[PDB]
Amino acid sequence: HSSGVSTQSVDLSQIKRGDEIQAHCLTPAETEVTECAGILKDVLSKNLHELQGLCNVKNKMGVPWVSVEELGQEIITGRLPFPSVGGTPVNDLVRVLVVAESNTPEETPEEEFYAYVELQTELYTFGLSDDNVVFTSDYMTVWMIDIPKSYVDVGMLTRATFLEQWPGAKVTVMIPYSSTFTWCGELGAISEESAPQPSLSARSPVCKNSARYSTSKFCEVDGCTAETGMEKMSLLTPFGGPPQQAKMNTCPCYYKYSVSPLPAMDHLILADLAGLDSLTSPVYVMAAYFDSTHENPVRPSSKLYHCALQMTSHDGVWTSTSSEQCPIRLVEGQSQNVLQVRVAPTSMPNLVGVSLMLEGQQYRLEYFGDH
Amino acid sequence: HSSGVSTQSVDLSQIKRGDEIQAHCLTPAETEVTECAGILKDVLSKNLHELQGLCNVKNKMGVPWVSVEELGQEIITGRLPFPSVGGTPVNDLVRVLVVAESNTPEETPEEEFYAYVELQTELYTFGLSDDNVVFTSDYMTVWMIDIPKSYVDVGMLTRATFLEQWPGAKVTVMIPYSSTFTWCGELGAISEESAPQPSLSARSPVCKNSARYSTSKFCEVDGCTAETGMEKMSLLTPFGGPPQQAKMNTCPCYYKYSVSPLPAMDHLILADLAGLDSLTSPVYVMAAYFDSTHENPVRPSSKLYHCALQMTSHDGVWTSTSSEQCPIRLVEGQSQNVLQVRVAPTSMPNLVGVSLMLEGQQYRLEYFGDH
Amino acid sequence: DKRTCVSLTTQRLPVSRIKTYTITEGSLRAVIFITKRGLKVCADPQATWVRDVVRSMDRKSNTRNN
Amino acid sequence: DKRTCVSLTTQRLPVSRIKTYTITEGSLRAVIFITKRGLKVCADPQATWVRDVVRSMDRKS
Repeated sequence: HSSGVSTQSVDLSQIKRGDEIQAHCLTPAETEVTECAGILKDVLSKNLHELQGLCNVKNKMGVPWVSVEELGQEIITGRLPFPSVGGTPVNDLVRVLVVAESNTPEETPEEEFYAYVELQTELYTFGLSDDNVVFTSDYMTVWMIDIPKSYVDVGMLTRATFLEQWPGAKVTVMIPYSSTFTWCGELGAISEESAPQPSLSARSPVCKNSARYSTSKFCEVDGCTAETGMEKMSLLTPFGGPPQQAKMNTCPCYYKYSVSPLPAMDHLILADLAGLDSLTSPVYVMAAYFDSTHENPVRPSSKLYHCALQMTSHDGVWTSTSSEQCPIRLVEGQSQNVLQVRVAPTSMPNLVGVSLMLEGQQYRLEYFGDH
Repeated sequence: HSSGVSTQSVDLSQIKRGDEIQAHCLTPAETEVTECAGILKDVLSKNLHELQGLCNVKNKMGVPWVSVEELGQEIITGRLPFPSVGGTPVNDLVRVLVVAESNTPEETPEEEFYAYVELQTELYTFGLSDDNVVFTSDYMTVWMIDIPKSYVDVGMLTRATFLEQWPGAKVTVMIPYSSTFTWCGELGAISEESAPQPSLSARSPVCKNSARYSTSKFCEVDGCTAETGMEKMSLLTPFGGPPQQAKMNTCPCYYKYSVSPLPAMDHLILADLAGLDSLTSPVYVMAAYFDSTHENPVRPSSKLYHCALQMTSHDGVWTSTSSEQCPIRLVEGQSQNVLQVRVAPTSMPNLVGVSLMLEGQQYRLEYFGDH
Repeated sequence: DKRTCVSLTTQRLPVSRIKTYTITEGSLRAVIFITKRGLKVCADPQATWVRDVVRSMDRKSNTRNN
Repeated sequence: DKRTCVSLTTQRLPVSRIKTYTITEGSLRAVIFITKRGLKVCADPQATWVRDVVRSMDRKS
């Protein structure tokens, strides 16, 4: 399939010098390709696909070939479904690793493999030049580059220009969102006569119509009461979706925007997920937030943080892994078949979003906005 | 005159302690209101409207009062027609002065003047708190705050909550763009039953469908040859209204995006303005550009720059200020009545946009973007 | 059940709109104004304008109290 | 009149599509590949692929 969402645990211990790849290829360090390109040269010679094991989550989509005959180009362009808000200007950069590749043909063709990939935003257009390569091989190139985090989000189009429609040609942007979470956005090429095939990845502005939550006026009606346990669940997973049902809670919006007294609770449930009984791969849950502590009203610019949690099945029981300052946590729900994302009510005002990533599904929940 | 656009020369020497104000009030410096509050308490206690002289350009818009009876609120909200791209995530901060005033009623009122003012963007809402106040008066309050330049652009909504429909109410946002150029966005409140009255301020994607200008295949058609002197002019000024007509040139896009060989000419005309013979105030032209000087392909972190030029009528003869490191320059048109914005074709690739500002009109020309 | 304020209003509220008030004291102590139509806004008990209202109300519910 | 390059392409041109060629010095020294369909393209002479396209086109010139 040209599209879909998949997950896997990533133990850097069982990864050829992964410890190093992480620190020199997926972290913004040395400004020269020297360091990283070294580590990858050594590691990718033995196992050509060692990088695939670094993706905690992989969201691929099928995009059709688009030809520009005049220049003999075969182009694939697509909007990667970035799982979360990239960042703020006050943030630093993220070292992303671009990868173009394709099936290795049976008979060596006369033309060799070549791909020009660019991540274009509105103002600038980051290009992966020869000065950006960190590894090459018969049918694969890997580019390194540091982009300001806020650039890496919706609005950043990914374009890869080829000269031939190589079979199995694909472009992958490995985006580290945290020191221990890496999301891979993949554009797999498909027939020119094919419509773009997106993965089941959606974005929900949980708090659309912010004004509504300025006070507890609509709490009763919205279904957010001590009675319901501050839970107004609505399905995220569409009808024909995977057997794992995902739900989101709108009530958190009150705890994020209201200046009215709200029911005192230890935790709010941001979202839950059923079907764990038949889920094989792990579940990842990523939060985006601010740490408004130590703020100066005169220069009130905070950095947007990201922590990612993982839930895994062990003997029929799912358990959670955690990051340091993470405002959220994953815990078993009503049964072993369910997991919930809990957060503290007081954390809601600084929570920007939470995202669910599991087999064939990705939901980017945002607490700001209306789109 | 609820809306409009006006200009003036700014002589800091002729301004009561102007040099200090524009260094501790309109420049990111002390992260404490103290300094600026000092200068302003002295200066403004004598000449109340002293800050008005620092506004090279003022752009006001009439905005209807919006009541909220339950909270006794009278809000005025509006999206200022920012003149140029605020900045890139790499840029620093810009210190802004937010003013809120109203007329002094002839007879002492019940309540006292009050106004909460917030500048809200998609992710963060910069509230101008008491911790931001650098001055107050019976009918005026001035706040101050540093914000990352990129946040100060279209997208930032200006919201002012009041408690009475204070006659003459208006919120101003003084936004420095350079050391010598400060643009002021004024939101003047108008009858709750009135319709919004924005100023004649347009934003224009001069290079819409930029893929068109990647080669010279469309030069003959678009009328951008040497036969035409690379001039495809378009009226910016709507109708035969304002006596001063401004025009933009679309040919510059070719020199910005085309990798094909283009005509050779020392200059291009980005725009022009007719009507100088009847214009009784100075014209301003701000260019927004990226520094050419090659960067690190691995970390293309590039800053956005702003420079403003000023054209003044000296005895019917128009002259401009120096364009030291400004990619654009102002020269005389065919008559003393016309003026042109000139630029070297060579500097088009890094030109982001130019903004034209004068009596009653403001045109933000952008060379990126498709709408 | 117990109700606590998570956020404090950032806009002053006219005394001419308040009906009553209380001062719940949790990890975030606050003055909860109850507008004349039933809305409950939390405010900083340290805020001058709040203090002014709390007083204006006590001084308006005293004379209007025998 | 005279024509110059203000920019150099970032994509490669397939040699199986460049009818002619010509180097130009002055403002920005560049290579100007003309395509079999007409269209001209400014490229970097220092660019590795470029030199490869010239030479494999020089075996016929």
